[PDB]
Amino acid sequence: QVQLIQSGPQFKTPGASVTVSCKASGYIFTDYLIHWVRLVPGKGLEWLGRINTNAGLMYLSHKFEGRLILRRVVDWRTPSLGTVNMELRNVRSDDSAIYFCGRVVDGFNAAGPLEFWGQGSPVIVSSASTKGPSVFPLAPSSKSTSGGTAALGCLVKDYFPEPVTVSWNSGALTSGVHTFPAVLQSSGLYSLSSVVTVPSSSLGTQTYICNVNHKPSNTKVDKKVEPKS
Amino acid sequence: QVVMTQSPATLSLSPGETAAVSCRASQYVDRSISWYQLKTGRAPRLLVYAASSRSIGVPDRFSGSGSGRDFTLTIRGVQSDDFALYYCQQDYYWPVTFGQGTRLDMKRTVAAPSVFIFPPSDEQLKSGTASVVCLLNNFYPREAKVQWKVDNALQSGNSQESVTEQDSKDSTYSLSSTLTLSKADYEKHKVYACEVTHQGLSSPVTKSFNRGEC
Ligand SMILES: [Zn+2]
Ligand SMILES: [Zn+2]
Ligand SMILES: [Zn+2]
Ligand SMILES: [Zn+2]
Ligand SMILES: [Zn+2]
Ligand SMILES: [Zn+2]
Repeated sequence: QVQLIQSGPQFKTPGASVTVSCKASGYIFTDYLIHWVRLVPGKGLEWLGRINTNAGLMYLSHKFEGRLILRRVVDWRTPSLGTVNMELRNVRSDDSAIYFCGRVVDGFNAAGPLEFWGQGSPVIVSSASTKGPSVFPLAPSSKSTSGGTAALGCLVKDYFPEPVTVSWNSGALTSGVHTFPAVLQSSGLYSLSSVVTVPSSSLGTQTYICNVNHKPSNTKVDKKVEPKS
Repeated sequence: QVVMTQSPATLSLSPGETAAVSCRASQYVDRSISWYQLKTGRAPRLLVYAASSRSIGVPDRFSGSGSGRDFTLTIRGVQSDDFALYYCQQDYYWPVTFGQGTRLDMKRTVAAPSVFIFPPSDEQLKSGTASVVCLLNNFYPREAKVQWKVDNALQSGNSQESVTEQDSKDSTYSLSSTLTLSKADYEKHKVYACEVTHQGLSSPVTKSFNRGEC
């Protein structure tokens, strides 16, 4: 029945404008207010504003007046289909987040408890084009003791956009693996790590290789990790 | 703006126990309070609206109380599917505002982390950057702190870290921290250390290497 499909993830450079369209279905379009909420990864949720899909009026929080415009298009033919677009000018570091689209519970047009959401539209603001990662080994240092078990891994550095895949020994090695959430650097480029817990004896005797695949850049790479002496 | 304060920030429980998130409001708000469940890579799910109305599709174990400035979300029979973040939302005044969010964990014995430090590799120092990486492996509770010291000088602003989902078999976490520097400044100092603080550790743990010591 009810469904809200949003734009695919977008990547914009600072100062640019982004538009996120949300297509509503399965209900009378002009009978409910659509709201917009941003989810910033580290922080929490942020209300952007709301649009009256019938008259087209716009109500935004002060933080965004003059920087953002909501527009709706009602469908020629049917009342159970409509699209609401969002446009935010001069995007900056603080604006990277997942932008969600949602409509109120029936009877709550004057309030804002959102019952139906779109899948979410990530928009990253970086000063960068598509790039392949550089993969460096991580191994315990020359005079490093690790009582009991030891660790190693791959640093997957300076790539854009997300995402990447990281396996080990082409899959044969899976116990003890930890591949961590990517972090966006001040460079506008992503950096990620994938490590694995392994016995101290085995270090230096078994072959460990990380298998990286950055599909956006067509980059596929295998790197052997080895401790040095 | 209307500030909304949630408590606790974290909440560890095992399946079956009852949980109670409370959301305080900076001012009166009739009953214009909502609750949302939030999971990684998924849209927010409405649990309660108008402070007490359970939304359709939501199990009867979810329930919302409160009125005025003190509201509560209760989960009687907690279940695995209920481990996630929960946020409160006010719409009495524009603009809408949310709480900081509560993390609903899965309790287990305290477990201190295994700490490893990794120096910058051959290949990366020929490219022009130094990345020191510090790993905190398979630990619990989730709250953990990492400080970086070079020549024992406390580093600030030049570090980034990442935390993994709560593992579904040990119920532990792991943390990766990356200290990025210039190759020029990396070759300036000798000792690189990663101090780690956690509830399961008697005292601070420090893993280090000496730049260039064989
Ligand atoms: Zn591990
Ligand atoms: Zn009333
Ligand atoms: Zn029901
Ligand atoms: Zn990292
Ligand atoms: Zn320095
Ligand atoms: Zn200290």
